[PDB]
Amino acid sequence: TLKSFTVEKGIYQTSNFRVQPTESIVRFPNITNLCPFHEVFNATTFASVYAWNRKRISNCVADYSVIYNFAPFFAFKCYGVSPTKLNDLCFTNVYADSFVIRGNEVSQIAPGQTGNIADYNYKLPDDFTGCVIAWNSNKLDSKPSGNYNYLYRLFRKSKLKPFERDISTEIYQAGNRPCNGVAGPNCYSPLQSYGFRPTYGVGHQPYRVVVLSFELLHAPATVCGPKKSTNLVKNKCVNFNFNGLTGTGVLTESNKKFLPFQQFGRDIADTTDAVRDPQTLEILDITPCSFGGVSVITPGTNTSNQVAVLYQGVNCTEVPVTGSNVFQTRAGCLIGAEYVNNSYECDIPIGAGICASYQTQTSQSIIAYT
Amino acid sequence: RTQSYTNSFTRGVYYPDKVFRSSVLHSTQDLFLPFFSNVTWFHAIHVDNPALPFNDGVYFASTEKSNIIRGWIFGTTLDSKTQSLLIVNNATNVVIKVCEFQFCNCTFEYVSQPFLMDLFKNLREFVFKNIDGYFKIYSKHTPIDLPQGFSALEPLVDLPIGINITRFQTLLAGAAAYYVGYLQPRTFLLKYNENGTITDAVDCALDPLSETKC
Amino acid sequence: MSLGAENSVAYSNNSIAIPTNFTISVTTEILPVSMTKTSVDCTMYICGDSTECSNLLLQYGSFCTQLKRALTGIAVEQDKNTQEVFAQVKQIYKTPPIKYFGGFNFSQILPDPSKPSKRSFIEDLLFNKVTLADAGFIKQYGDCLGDIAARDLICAQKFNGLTVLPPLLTDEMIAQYTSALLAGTITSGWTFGAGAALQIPFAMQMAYRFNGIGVTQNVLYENQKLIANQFNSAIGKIQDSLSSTASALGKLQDVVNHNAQALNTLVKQLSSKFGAISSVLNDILSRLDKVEAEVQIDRLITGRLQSLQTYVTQQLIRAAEIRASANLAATKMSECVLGQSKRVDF
Amino acid sequence: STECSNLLLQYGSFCTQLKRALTGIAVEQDKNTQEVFAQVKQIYKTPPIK
Amino acid sequence: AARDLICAQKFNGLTVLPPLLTDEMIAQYTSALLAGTITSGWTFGAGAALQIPFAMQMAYRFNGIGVTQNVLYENQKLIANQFNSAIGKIQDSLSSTASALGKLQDVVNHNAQALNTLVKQLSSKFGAISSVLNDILSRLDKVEAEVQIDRLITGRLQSLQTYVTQQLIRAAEIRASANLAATKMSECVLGQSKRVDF
Ligand SMILES: *[C@@H]1O[C@H](CO)[C@@H](O[C@@H]2O[C@H](CO)[C@@H](O)[C@H](O)[C@H]2NC(C)=O)[C@H](O)[C@H]1NC(C)=O
Ligand SMILES: *[C@@H]1O[C@H](CO)[C@@H](O[C@@H]2O[C@H](CO)[C@@H](O)[C@H](O)[C@H]2NC(C)=O)[C@H](O)[C@H]1NC(C)=O
Ligand SMILES: *[C@@H]1O[C@H](CO)[C@@H](O)[C@H](O)[C@H]1NC(C)=O
Ligand SMILES: *[C@@H]1O[C@H](CO)[C@@H](O)[C@H](O)[C@H]1NC(C)=O
Ligand SMILES: *[C@@H]1O[C@H](CO)[C@@H](O)[C@H](O)[C@H]1NC(C)=O
Ligand SMILES: *[C@@H]1O[C@H](CO)[C@@H](O)[C@H](O)[C@H]1NC(C)=O
Ligand SMILES: *[C@@H]1O[C@H](CO)[C@@H](O)[C@H](O)[C@H]1NC(C)=O
Ligand SMILES: *[C@@H]1O[C@H](CO)[C@@H](O)[C@H](O)[C@H]1NC(C)=O
Ligand SMILES: *[C@@H]1O[C@H](CO)[C@@H](O)[C@H](O)[C@H]1NC(C)=O
Ligand SMILES: *[C@@H]1O[C@H](CO)[C@@H](O)[C@H](O)[C@H]1NC(C)=O
Repeated sequence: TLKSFTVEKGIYQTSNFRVQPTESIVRFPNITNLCPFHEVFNATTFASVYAWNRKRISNCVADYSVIYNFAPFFAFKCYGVSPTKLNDLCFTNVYADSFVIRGNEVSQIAPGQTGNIADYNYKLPDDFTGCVIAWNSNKLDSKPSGNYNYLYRLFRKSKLKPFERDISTEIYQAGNRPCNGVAGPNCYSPLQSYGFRPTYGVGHQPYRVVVLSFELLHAPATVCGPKKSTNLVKNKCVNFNFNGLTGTGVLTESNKKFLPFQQFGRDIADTTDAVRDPQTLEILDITPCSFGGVSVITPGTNTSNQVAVLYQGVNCTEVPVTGSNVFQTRAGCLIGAEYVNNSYECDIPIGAGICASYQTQTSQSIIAYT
Repeated sequence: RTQSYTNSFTRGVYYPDKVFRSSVLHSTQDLFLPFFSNVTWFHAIHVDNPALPFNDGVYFASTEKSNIIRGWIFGTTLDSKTQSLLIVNNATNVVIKVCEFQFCNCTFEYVSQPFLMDLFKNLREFVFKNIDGYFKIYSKHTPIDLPQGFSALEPLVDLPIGINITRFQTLLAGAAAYYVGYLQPRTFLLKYNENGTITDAVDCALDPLSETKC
Repeated sequence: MSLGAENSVAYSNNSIAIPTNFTISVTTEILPVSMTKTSVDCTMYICGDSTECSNLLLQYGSFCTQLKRALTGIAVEQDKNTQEVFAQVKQIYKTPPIKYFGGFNFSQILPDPSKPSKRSFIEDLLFNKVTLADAGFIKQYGDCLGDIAARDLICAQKFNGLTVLPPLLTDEMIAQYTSALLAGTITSGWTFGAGAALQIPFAMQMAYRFNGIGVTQNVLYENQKLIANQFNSAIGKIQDSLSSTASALGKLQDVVNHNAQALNTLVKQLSSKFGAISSVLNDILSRLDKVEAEVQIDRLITGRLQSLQTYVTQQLIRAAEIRASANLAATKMSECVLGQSKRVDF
Repeated sequence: STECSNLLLQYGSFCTQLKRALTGIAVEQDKNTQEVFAQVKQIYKTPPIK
Repeated sequence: AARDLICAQKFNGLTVLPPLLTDEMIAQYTSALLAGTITSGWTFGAGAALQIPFAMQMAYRFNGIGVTQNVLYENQKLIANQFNSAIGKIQDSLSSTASALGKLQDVVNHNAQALNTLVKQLSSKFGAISSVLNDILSRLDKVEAEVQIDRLITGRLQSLQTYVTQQLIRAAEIRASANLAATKMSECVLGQSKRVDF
C-alpha cells in the first residue's frame, strides 16, 4: 500500500475485510403460462396508425429469444433496457401495440421526437422504458393497384399527449367559416389514405412496426423469464435475486408492518432494506454482512518483522477467521500482541487509551498497555 | 342543488408510492389538494345540474352513514357516442365497465370486493386521478363536516383503462350530500412515523413559514 | 438598534476618582479543541461491492490515496491538538485531604471519588448539557446487524464506509490532567510552571497576586472573609447560571452539529442520479449490457468523486479553523492558569 | 428556464451546500466587526472644553 | 450607453448584502473609545470610568517604561509641542501619499476581480456548441440537448465550487487578521503594553 520496500515505526491502514457470499438464491413468482407473442407477431392484418390496436400481456412467462424467428427485422434497438438482459430480470406488465407506417416515419417514433405522426397519430412519453420492432412488408401490405386500407390524420386542433388514441372523425375548420359536416374550400377530410405500390422507393415502402411498452417497479410481478427458483435460506450472507433486484447481504426474519400494497423497504440513502418474497407473503430484512477496516501495527523493518493486526471497530467474537493472543479494546480488538499490567509512555498510538511498544520479555515481542 | 363552499382544511393527503418508509421525511412532487382550499358542497335533492368538470384530478368525499351512494360515471360525454367510464357498484360486488350504455376499447370487468367497506359518523373519502393511462383509487373510512385530523389514503385498487375523462357524475339508489375537491400540482413534505403511516405533512407553497419548513 | 447606554464623565483638571471597595467576579469562556475524527473508504462508498465499479475506479486515478492521507493527517492533527492543550504538566499531582484553604470553598471544582469517573460537579453539568452524538466505536457492529423498526442514520453511515475514529485520550485522563492542574494551582501557585512545585498557603498566594495587580497586600489580610464570601457566591452564581440556561455551550454544539450535518449530506448524496438512469449500481449492471452500463457508471463515479472532494476540502478548512482556536486555547492555558498575566482583557 | 432546472434537480444537494457556506461566511463578518469595535459597554461623550 | 459591471453582476444572480453596522455606528464606537482613553485612562477597560486629568494620566505611563514622573512635569510643553508636531506630520503624510492604504484596497479588489471572473466565465462554451442556452434549445431537440445542458451545468458547477472554495480561504485569512486586530485593540488602546514592538 505504501509503495515502499521499507516502512517506519507506526500504525498503518491498509485494506478492509469482507465476508464473501456463499450460494445463490433466486425467487420468482409462481407463474406457468406462456405469453402469446406469436399471436401478436403472426397476424394476417394490422390496424391503421390512427386506430392502433393495443394488446395486454400479463400472467405468463415471456421468452424474448423467439422474437427473431417470428419477424425478419433489422435490429432490436431500445431505450433504458438491453436486448440481452431481458431474460434475467423481470417486469410487471407488458403492453404491445401494432400498426403500419411509411418508411419516412420510422425515425419519429421515439421519446422526445415530434413531427406529423408523433403529433397527430401516436406519441411516446419522454421516460418511455420500451422499444419498437420495425420491418419491411412490401411483399404483403402492398398492391399493384394500391393498398388503400390504411389511413392517417393530418389536422388536429391540438398536439398529442401520450398513450392516447383518436377514433372519431370530424371535418376540420381551417378558417372562420363553419363547416358543419360539409367539405368546403376551408374544410378538409381529416383522413388520407396511404399510397402503397411495389414500384416506389425504399423511403415510401410500407413498414409493419410493433412497439413493446414495459412497466417498471410496483404491481407484484405477473410476467417473468424462464429462470427457475431456489429454496429460501436465512441468516447467511448469500446472493439474492428477488424479482430481478440483485444484491448481497444477510436474509433475516423481520417484524416490519408493511401495508398490503407495499412490497419494498427503502433506507435513508435510497437502498433496499426490507423485501417481500414473491412466492410466499413474508417480509425479510436485507442487511449487508460483516466488514470493516484493518489496521497494521508494526515496528520498523530494521528492528523486527513481527506484526500485530488491529481489526477496526468490529467485535472479534465473530471475526472471519493471525496469532493466538486476543485483547479487546474500545476501538476494536488486537491480534498478535499480548496485554501487560505495566504502564509505559505511548510509543505508537491506537486509541481509547491503548498504546503498543516493542519491548523485552525474557525475548523481543509486541506488548500492549494502558 | 344548494351550492355551498367550505374550507377543505388538510383532508387531501395520500401515500404517493407503494414503498414502505419508516421515520423519514420525504419530499415529493405530485398532484395534490392544497391546504386550506375551498371545496364545493352539494345537496342533491330529487323529487339540479350534476355537470362537473374534471380539471386534472377529483377529490371525492361523502359523510353519509347509509349506503345510498352507488357509483360514479366518468368519461368525456355520456351520449353512447364515445368511450365513457362506468363504475357501477350494486353493494355486493363492484363491476367496472368501459362501455357507454345510456342510463343503464378495453372492456375491463373487475368483479371483486366493492370499494365501499362500511356498515360515530363514518365519513368516506375518495381521490381520483389519471396519469399515464391509469385511473387510481384511494379510499379510507374515518369514524369521526371535515374533521381536524389527518388520514392517509391508500392505493388499494388500480385501473389500467387508458381513456380520456372530462365530465363526471354521481349515482343514487333525495338526501345526497358530497364534497368535490380539485387537484393541482404541488410540492409536499410528508412525515412517516415508525409504523409507516403518514401522520404529519406540510404544503410547500402556502405560507412563508411553511416554505421555510420545506 | 441601540449601541448602548449613554455615559458622560464629568472631567475637570483638578478632580480624581479612586475606588473605596472591590468585588471579586468569576467569568467563564468556552473554546473548542478537537472535533470528530472520520475516515472514508472509497470502494465501499462509491461502489458498494461491485467489481465493475472497482475496475473503473482503479482505471480512473489515484485520488483515494490522497483522500486517505489527508484524513489521516487531520486525525493525527486532532490528537496533537488535544495533547498540546492538555498535557502541559510533567507530574500528576493529588490534593491533600485537608480542605481548609483560608476560608475559600473549592468543592465544586475538585473531583470526588463517589462517581466511577473522577469528575467534579461542573464537569458533570458540562457533560450533561451537551447532547453528544457519535462518541466513537460504541456500536462495534452489534446493534446495526440487529433489526430495528426505526433505523437511525448512524447504521446507514456505518454501512457505507464512513467510520468515526475514537479519540486517543478518553475522558478519565483528561479529568486527571485537570485535577493535576487544579492541585498545582491551589497548592504550589505558579512555581510548578517553572520548576518543581513549591508549597505555599493560599493567603500568601493571594497576597502575591494582589501585589502583582498593584494593590498593597495589607488590603487582603484585613478583608479575607469578604473575599472568601464573594468568591463562594460567585461560584454559586456560575453554577446556577449553568444549571438554568442551556444556551451557553453553543460553539461545542455547533461543532457537533457541523460534523453530523456533513456526514448526513455525504450519506444522502448517494440518493441522486447525477444524470444517470438509476441511483443503484445493481440495477445498472443488471438492466444494461457492458458499454452503456460503463457510461452510466462513469457518470456516477465522476459525481461521487466530486462530492467526496467537496467534503474533504470542507473538512480541511474546518480542521485549520479548529487548530487556530486550539492554539489560542493552549496559549491561554499556558499564560493564565500557570501564572499571572498583565495583558488587559486577555 | 424550467427544463434546465429539471436537469439541475437530477444532481444532488450541491447548491444546498454552496448557499449554506456563503451564508456562514456572511454571518461571520458581522461577528468580526462586533468583536473588534464593540468592546465598550457604554457610549461615552467628551467634555465640551478641549 | 456605457453600462457598468455592477448591473451585470446584479442581473446574473450575484447579489451583495449590506453590512449590519453602518458607517455612522462604527464612528460612534470609535468616538466613545477615544473619549474613554482621554478622560479616564485605562480604568474604563477594567471597571467603571474614573475622572482623571491628563497630567497624571501621562505621568502614570512613564512609570510603565522606567522613567520617573518628574521628567514629564519638568518638560510638559516640549512633549505637548512634539505631540502636536507628530499629529500634524502624520496628517500631512496621509494627505500626501495615497499608497499607504494598500491593505484595505486589496480587500475590495480581490472580491471585485473574483466576481468579475465569475461573471465572465458564462461566455465560455464548456465543450458545447454555443454559450447560450436559448440558442441550443431553439435549435436542438431534447435527446442531445440534455447532454449539452449537462456539459454546461458541469462546467458552471465546477466554476461555482472553485469560487466558494476561494471565498472560504479568504474569509479564514480575514478572520485571523481580525482576531489579531481585536487583541491589538483590546491590549493597546484599553491599556499599556510591556510587549516590545507589539
Ligand atoms: C464592600 O462591599 C461588600 C459587599 O461584598 C460590603 O459587605 C457588605 O456590608 C454590609 C454592611 O451593612 C452588609 O449588610 C452586607 O451583608 C455585606 N455583604 C457581604 C457580601 O458580606 C462591604 O461592607 C463593603 N465595604 C465597605 C467599606 O463598605
Ligand atoms: C462549599 O460549597 C459546597 C457546595 O455548595 C457546600 O456544600 C453544601 O452545603 C450546604 C449547606 O448546608 C448543604 O445544604 C449542601 O447539601 C452541601 N452540598 C454538598 C454537595 O455537600 C459546602 O458547605 C461549602 N463549604 C465547605 C467548607 O465545603
Ligand atoms: C405457487 O407458489 C408456491 C411454490 O411452491 C406454492 O406453495 C403455491 O401453492 C403455488 N400456487 C399455485 C397456484 O401454483
Ligand atoms: C405465422 O404463424 C402462422 C401460424 O399461426 C403461420 O400459418 C404463418 O405462415 C406464419 N407466418 C406469417 C408470415 O404469417
Ligand atoms: C462482543 O461480544 C460479546 C459476546 O458475543 C458481548 O458480550 C460484548 O458486549 C460485545 N461487544 C464488545 C464491545 O465487547
Ligand atoms: C371559496 O369560494 C367561495 C366563493 O367563491 C369564497 O367565498 C371563499 O372565500 C373561497 N374560499 C377560500 C378563498 O378559501
Ligand atoms: C366496445 O366494446 C363493447 C362491447 O360490447 C361495445 O358495446 C362498444 O360499442 C365498443 N365500443 C367501441 C367499438 O367504440
Ligand atoms: C382529452 O381531451 C381533451 C379535449 O376535451 C384534450 O384537450 C386532452 O388533450 C385529451 N387528452 C388527455 C387529457 O390526455
Ligand atoms: C405503532 O404501532 C404500535 C402497535 O400497536 C402502537 O403501540 C404505537 O402507538 C404505534 N405508533 C404510533 C405513533 O401510534
Ligand atoms: C484647568 O481648566 C480651566 C478650564 O478651562 C482652565 O481655565 C485652567 O487654565 C486649567 N488649568 C489650571 C491649572 O487651572
